[PDB]
Amino acid sequence: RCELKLIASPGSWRLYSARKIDERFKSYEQKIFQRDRYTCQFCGFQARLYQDIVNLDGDYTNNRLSNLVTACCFCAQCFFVESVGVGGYGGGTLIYLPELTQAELNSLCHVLFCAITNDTGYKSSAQNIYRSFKFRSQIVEEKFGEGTSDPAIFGQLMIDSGVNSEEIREKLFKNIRLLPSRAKFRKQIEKWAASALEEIAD
Amino acid sequence: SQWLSTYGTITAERILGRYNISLPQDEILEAINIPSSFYRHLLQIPLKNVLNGIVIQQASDYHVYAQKLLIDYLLSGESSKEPDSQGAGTRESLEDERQRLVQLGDEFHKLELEQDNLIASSQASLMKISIDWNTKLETTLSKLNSLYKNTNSKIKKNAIRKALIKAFIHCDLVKDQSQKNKYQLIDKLNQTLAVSVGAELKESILTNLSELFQILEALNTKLDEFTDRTNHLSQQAKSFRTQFYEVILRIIELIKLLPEYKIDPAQDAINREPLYFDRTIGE
Amino acid sequence: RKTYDMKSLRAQEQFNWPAIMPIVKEDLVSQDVNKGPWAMALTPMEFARKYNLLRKDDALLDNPVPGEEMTAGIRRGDAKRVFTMQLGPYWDGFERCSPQAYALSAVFMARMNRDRDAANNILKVLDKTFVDGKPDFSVARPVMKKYQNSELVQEVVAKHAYVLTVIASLLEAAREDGVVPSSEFLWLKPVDRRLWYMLNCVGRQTPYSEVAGPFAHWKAEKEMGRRSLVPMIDEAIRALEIAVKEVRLTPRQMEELEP
Amino acid sequence: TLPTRDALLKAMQVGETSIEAAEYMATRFEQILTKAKLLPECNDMLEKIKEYAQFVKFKLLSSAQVWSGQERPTSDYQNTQENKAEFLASHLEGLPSGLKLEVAIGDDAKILRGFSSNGKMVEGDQLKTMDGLLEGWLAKNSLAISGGAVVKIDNTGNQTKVDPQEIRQLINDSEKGVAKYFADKGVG
Amino acid sequence: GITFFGNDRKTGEELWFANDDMRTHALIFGSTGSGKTETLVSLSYNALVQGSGFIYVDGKGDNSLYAKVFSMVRSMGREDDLLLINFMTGARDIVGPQEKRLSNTLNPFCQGSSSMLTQLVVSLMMWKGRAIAFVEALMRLLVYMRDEGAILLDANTIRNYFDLQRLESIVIDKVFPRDDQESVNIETIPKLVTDPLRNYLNTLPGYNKEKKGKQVSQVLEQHGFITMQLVRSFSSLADTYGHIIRTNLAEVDFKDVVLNRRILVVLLPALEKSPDELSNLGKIIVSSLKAMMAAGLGRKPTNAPTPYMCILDEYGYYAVQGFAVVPAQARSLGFSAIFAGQDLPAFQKASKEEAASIGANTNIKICMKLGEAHIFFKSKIVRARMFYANPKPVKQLKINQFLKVEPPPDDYLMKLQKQLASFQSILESGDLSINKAVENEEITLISKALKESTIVEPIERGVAALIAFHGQN
Ligand SMILES: [Zn+2]
Repeated sequence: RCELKLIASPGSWRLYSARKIDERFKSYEQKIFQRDRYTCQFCGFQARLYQDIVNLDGDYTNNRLSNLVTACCFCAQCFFVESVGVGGYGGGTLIYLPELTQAELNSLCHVLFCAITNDTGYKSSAQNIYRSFKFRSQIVEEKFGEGTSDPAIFGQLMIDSGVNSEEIREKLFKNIRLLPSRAKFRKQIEKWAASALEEIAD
Repeated sequence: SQWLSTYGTITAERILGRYNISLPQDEILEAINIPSSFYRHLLQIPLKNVLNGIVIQQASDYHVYAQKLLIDYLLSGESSKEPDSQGAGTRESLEDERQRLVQLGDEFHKLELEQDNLIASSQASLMKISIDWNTKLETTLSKLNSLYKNTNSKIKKNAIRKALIKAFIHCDLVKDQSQKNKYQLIDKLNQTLAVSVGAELKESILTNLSELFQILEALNTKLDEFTDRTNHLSQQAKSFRTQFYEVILRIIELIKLLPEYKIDPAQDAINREPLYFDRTIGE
Repeated sequence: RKTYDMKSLRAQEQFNWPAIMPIVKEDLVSQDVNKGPWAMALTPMEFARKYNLLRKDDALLDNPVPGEEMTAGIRRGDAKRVFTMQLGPYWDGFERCSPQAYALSAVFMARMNRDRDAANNILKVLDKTFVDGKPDFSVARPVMKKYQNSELVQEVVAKHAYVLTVIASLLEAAREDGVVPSSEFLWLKPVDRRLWYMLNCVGRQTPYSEVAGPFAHWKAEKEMGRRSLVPMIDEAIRALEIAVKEVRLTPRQMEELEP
Repeated sequence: TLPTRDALLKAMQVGETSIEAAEYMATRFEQILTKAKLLPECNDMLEKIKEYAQFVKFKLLSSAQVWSGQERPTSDYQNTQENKAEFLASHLEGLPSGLKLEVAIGDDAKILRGFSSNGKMVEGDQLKTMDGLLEGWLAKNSLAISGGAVVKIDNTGNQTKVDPQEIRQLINDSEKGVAKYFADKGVG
Repeated sequence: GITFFGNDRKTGEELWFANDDMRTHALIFGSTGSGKTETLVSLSYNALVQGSGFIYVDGKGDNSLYAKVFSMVRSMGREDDLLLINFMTGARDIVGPQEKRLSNTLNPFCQGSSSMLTQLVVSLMMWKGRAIAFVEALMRLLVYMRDEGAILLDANTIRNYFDLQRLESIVIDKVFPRDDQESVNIETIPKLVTDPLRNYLNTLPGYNKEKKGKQVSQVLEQHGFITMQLVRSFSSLADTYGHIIRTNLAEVDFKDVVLNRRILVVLLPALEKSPDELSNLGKIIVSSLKAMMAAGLGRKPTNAPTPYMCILDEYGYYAVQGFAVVPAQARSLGFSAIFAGQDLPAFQKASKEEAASIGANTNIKICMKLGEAHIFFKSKIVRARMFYANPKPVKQLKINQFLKVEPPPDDYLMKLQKQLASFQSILESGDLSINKAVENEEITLISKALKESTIVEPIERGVAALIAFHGQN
């Protein structure tokens, strides 16, 4: 149930996706979900569709049954900030907010998608909050320059500029949280919702 | 162990919140899931509303994009094309479409207002149903006790309340209602508790479970309407997602063929952001 | 002296020109393209079908050229994954590379510093060991250790990122000292594939489609003038869209693919 | 090129349904005025369609906690006037003139509003009691309707808590009194 | 020796050849019923068996040759070393998509080294002088403009500027129009490029300084008589073949096709039928394969050990000024050529003052008199059957398609090298973490809830925050 660290690692995606099409990262993929009840161990999400397993140790070769964990669709891309918003689905916008641990931002951003998609009355409020998460992004654009708000880019400027240390990486990602954007997670936040309201209301 | 998706549990709980009936603490895992429930039926009218709550949202994204394509057009290059040119070559075929997008605007908008009445009209009743259940549950609560405190067989109070709730969650009496089905319930309330006989007491309770069964029934007949209105209000709504997808498609090629105007990839790539959903989400 | 034929010539003069040893003992003609080791490249069609990239493009989401119908459209999300995967492993040290990519690193290195007869004897024996059993690339150490730090190579090699791009961009220079025709890598075709098409593309300005990841990168960082450990294949995707809106699709196979 | 009045009214009418489209047209015309000329005359055209965008958002949304079980009053005079009350008494009003109210009853100074605080449903309650008392002095005269509408067109007095910047206060009072008794300050 | 031709017909001892002679070109004479096409193929084996890409150009109108060669290459494994551009296919029958790919794309005008003047003037073939003067100045105007403008050279964008007013609008209005809705400016460009054309119209018999409606009739008499051979030359090339030359990244560009020993079989329609435009299609080759060898070749490359024999089947019909001599630069390429022709009396008859140039530059001369031929050597004459390579035909003949990749756009790298600079300066100074405090009224009110609430499970905790915040406002 570890915490999230926005690891801008250069060549983890190549391996991480590479496994995703094989069966060894799939035969396990069923074994690990059952043990973890499709629950997202980082942020608490619990749903059947679009959940994939991340490695804790920072390496994606050693897939034993203990290092692997299951994490939702917002945390998984949070582990590869060097490219997100380019690799098919997934999206985000770096923002500057220290008041919430990155987990308390993924989980709180689900509840703001299940009260904007399947409006139960709080849709007026949820957009008002969400208005004030995206808006913070203009500060992480003021310090680091224009056009490098989006994590797809701000990830690019790191390993292209050659930083690896657990220190100079940490002090640089301090007080930066990856806000998952609604408008690019639309093929999902409706697929989860509409699949939810069809099991219950038959 | 048959859990519930956390997009569901947020929505399935929060609806019950509006009804102020949070009698279950942990049975919410097993109640609003079991098919022959009762909180499921109290739930199945506002849930489907929410399901039309997204389709009339997907369509009203095309409609929002459709007005933009024209608003760009109508602000810039409308009159600079003389009559009798290539300018009017398809422009008239556009000033048709403005008319079609201005009626689908004020007909679709009549759909939102019927929705907002349907939810209002529905919830306004189902709330009047649940609370009147709570009160009438309270009276049986005490009264069923006085019929059970008299028992030589010593049973508690909160034990029996947890006993009854499981009789509505292990069998249904909302739709398949009869005079024998109550006995399966009555023999299900007895068996959840340890033991009872009460042969006259099987009669002596039937008079008391009445106010539940009555107030239960006004869920079927008020589920008689609302489902009949909801399929309409969804069939109508699914349509409006199609015939906006046409007006938004016809325009993108009709306006494409002007000689001296175009839609730049700058505003389009940002207007076309909320148009990446799926269409086939209602049936 | 006696009359000759197509076959007996292939045997009589495969000594003096050893870059054709790895074929003289075969008869490829009866074998089939697209199957086996000696198999032609993939056209972009027969490719996007092999890796299941296709999708029938719905209007308003990807505006088609009006004159086009009965064609396809390719999924970016799985295309960019399949191209990235084609970039080679990272480059950490010449002593840490595939045991063949270590014997074509060497050949260019001998050639950059003009010391040609060093390079030539690498390739001349390197086939004779392959045509007979299993080839040994440990006949090319004493060149590899000698020039591993000549001034040119370090200039070429500290500049790039992945081990395909370097092995390619090395050739870009080692050919400037004459000719290094890609016909001297025919031991390369079976024992490796993704390489034999990276080498065989450099010098062109259009790659195959087996290797478009590396070739889109190799141009990207020959443009910036900077290594870039990320992938930069945002262009080899765009090339595939252009070379898939080119094959007209028959309606029967039009409807098998799904959006 | 500055679009001509007819093109512009057509652009309005294609955007009279949804809040997003009307606001987008407002932004667009602001944008291509300031990029271009941005004359004071252009500044006034901009003010007009800014009013437009406000009024669309102003007459298309009183959810009124519809899920909570209430209903959207469907006579679109009241829907608009309640969103009036909400917006003005919400984010444009604080102490315009503290506690002044003289809304007479036909040349009689007795039935006058108590000049309460302008809080949400607070000044609304004060105006409801004052309108009830005004009805006691003279009840709702049957003038006409428009959907559900009742009028005292040339009613007694208009201004209650007034000042140069008291647009918020005066409009809020008009809304909370015209929920039932409207002097027909209704246009389009 | 290295290269096998054949066995003496009399005695039975084979005649090879060596690199030093074979680098000097060869020249074959024989009728069409003599079997000369197999000899262009059999002697292309002799140069494939050692890693060397022959170029084969046929204007005999043969369609059943590329079946021979692709059954010859495939036998030497280097089936990836083959490009095929086919001109005997349809005329403007290719638009948009295609049922099956038909031919590779050739475009010698994209990568520009300003040697195309050397080829455009020779693809051409005072009047002749004013012709060279006009074109040369546009190329600098265009090859320059290609280095930065969104202009892809081809047989069209040059063909589009052979008119005068769009040329003139470059001159007097000093603005750059193209075949799109666009506005391009030549004011900032150095005057080393605009000047030659500016002074060209001035050397025409007439000019009206203000407007063009008058001066065209002052010049359209001489404009036509000087641009005529080229705009007719460009006319055929850009519309009869739109699936060859309308590309951007040529699969076949001749600097590669020699410098790497790749193969390129090209077939031309026919040359005893309307050579007016089919002797112009086999000259866009020998133009490029000459003007990209003399002057466009990008500290001392060694002599090659493989002759790269380009075989040309009817050099009677196409020809550019003096091809048989090859300059002192490209001697490294180990180059040669095998010119071919139907008949020596026709070989002179084909064009003016050319068969001597080939007759003076080839140490080898071959007659294929109807024993397939004899060889006309300087010392002794030898009669001998030539080689006979009989490739078994192939079941399926695939011409291997490519892609069109690009170096990424400069609207994006100049930004990338721009942010990396600013992000590089930050990361060194050491004051890299964000520090400034900003306060929202909603981040505070959504954190104040998440910190007061006590329910552990993160999601359930979240929705309770949203409940309390909403009820707050
Ligand atoms: Zn998660």
